[PDB]
Amino acid sequence: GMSHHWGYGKHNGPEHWHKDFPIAKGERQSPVDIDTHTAKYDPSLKPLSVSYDQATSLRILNNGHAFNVEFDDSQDKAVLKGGPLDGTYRLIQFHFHWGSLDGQGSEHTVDKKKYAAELHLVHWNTKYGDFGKAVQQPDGLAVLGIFLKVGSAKPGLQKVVDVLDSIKTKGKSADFTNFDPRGLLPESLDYWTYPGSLTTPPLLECVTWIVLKEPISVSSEQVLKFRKLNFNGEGEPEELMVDNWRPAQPLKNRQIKASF
Ligand SMILES: NS(=O)(=O)c1ccc(C(=O)N2CCc3cc(O)c(O)cc3[C@H]2c2ccccc2)cc1
Ligand SMILES: [Zn+2]
Repeated sequence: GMSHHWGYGKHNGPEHWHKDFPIAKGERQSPVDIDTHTAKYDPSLKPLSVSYDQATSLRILNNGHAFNVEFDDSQDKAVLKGGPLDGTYRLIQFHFHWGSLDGQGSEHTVDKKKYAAELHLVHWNTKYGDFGKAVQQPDGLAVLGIFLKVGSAKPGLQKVVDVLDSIKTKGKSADFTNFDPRGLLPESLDYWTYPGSLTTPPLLECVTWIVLKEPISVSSEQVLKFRKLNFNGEGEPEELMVDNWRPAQPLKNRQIKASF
């Protein structure tokens, strides 16, 4: 990806991605708008299982598109299973997408409603051995999406907010151990699910999306700190990292299922 130049600007944004990543106009692209009235309850959907008790965070990195909190996935620790998933998916990293204003920022939408941000907890199917091989499979990844709305502060997120000053620009990373992702989950695990893809290039169609119905609340100060990050690297013209979200894509031949 040393030649990648896609971004979220006017000249390299989502509308341009298809030129280097033709799958952008594929049959199962993400994100999508979740029409709550069209989504059908699926009684066969088993309960979702989120086991982050042994999660081991290692580092936080500004990759120029977002910031990723990375976990040690060399062992079966933080895993996602159940729900529409068959097998075990291991947590590798989480990141967010947010806007320049509270009225936008999420990638998925609910009845066209846009949230201030969206958290993505990325997991890969252990039957494929590693992340690189998993992304080449239709059921290689499971991403748990959680909407963020602005209101009361999320205590469990503050540790992330305070370390952002150390990774302001692209390429910067910082030690980030002992962070518990369980502090970022809402109370309920009710969710919608559908087959889709990564929302950033290479836009591979390797994701089973599980989007929680209940958003979490974060404070205006917390999201404000997110908006102080930079897309550019150190010593380059300052480009605030905001609106790093891809808009809803055509649902096409897909059905969104509800666990409730
Ligand atoms: N938004 S999302 O669909 O949840 C998503 C999931 C995984 C990833 C991811 O973990 N990686 C690795 C880091 C990376 C760096 C880039 O510059 C980039 O353009 C994409 C990624 C993706 C990635 C996924 C699959 C193959 C290669 C890279 C990114 C986004
Ligand atoms: Zn994402």
